Amino acid sequence: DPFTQFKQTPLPYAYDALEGAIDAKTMEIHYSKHAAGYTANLNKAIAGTPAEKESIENILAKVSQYSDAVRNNAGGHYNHELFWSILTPNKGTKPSAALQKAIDETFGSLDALKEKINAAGAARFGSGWAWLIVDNGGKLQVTSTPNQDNPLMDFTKEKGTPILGIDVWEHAYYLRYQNKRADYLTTIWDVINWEEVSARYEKALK
Amino acid sequence: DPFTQFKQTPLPYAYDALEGAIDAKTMEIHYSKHAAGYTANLNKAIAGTPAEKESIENILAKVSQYSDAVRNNAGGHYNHELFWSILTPNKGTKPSAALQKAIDETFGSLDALKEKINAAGAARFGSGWAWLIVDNGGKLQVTSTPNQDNPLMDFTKEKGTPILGIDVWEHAYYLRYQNKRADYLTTIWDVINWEEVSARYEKALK
Ligand SMILES: [Mn+2]
Ligand SMILES: [Mn+2]
Repeated sequence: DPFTQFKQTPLPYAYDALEGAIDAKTMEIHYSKHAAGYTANLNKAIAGTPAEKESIENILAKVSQYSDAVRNNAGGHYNHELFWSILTPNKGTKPSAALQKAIDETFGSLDALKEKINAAGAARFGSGWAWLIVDNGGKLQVTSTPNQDNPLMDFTKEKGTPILGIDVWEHAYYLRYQNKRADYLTTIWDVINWEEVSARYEKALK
Repeated sequence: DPFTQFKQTPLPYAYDALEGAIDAKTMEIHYSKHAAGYTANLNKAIAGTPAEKESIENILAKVSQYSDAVRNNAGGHYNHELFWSILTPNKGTKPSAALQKAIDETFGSLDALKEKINAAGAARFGSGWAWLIVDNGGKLQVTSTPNQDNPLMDFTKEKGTPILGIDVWEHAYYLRYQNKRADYLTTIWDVINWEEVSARYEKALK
């Protein structure tokens, strides 16, 4: 149906494409059950409200005006859409010159950034997300959020434009890693698409 | 070491005893990794604090006064301890007469209570627990809480003594049920120990 307000973007690789870090069964369920549900429930939650014809970014920026169903599903739809875009089967991507310079000046090195994101992801108690965001004015920051909340939402304390998000809900890693969230975090770097992260950085700075 | 403040209680059944409903691998990881970690981290978090020699119920009743590490791990330890006790491989347990009468007057029947708990468990967005409690007026209530929070904590909205708790963190059901939380909740009734729930109800009323 072309007329639904929000749609999932088709995955740009096969479910088994990310097997260097994420099992195929998880990819299938995570995309076709969890993420699909957020999209469908978002379209239902906004129907008949002032969010009905708003962009996802505008819904998130005003999300406290709306129901909890709008918050949770707007978050879930945005977050998962971003997540698929920042994964790739193509090994060896790296930050753009501009992003690498910013990472090095702000954290010291790519390894230092990864360590900070790993720690943020590990420290998120319960369900949530780890993020790299660009704050207003352009500074990179690492944060985490609960459940499907994100850095675009009006009440989130550390606000900014996400350029990388990593899902630390247990559904994202339990089939392959069970309790070992730290091993998921260490391994997922092998499938992070730094070209997409860099494109999002470029767009955030405009 | 007998002198640690908190210890795990061994299970009253084998890891594989609940296979009608919960896989052996989940039982083992859930007990020996997740729950063991809450107990160990609780002991560390209270050390050198005013919680150090308090009973678990007294730590919970003042939990707003302590660190997140105390809150999250005191809840986690309590909740899991209770959980293992309310599971059994012995089929066909039933509520005591006193508990059955209260269930029937409050909910209508045992099926109606199960439906209410199943709905509370499904509606808990993110990680958490569904509960049957005896409130401060001696009445039964069904609730849910986020993360490792529970009805003994001073900041929980619906306070009371838990007599039954069901874990709806994804680690509790993902290996067998994946996204189908509702199927886990339907099935777990097959291994609920209503004799222990009834014992906890009798104690709460005293
Ligand atoms: Mn997810
Ligand atoms: Mn658990």
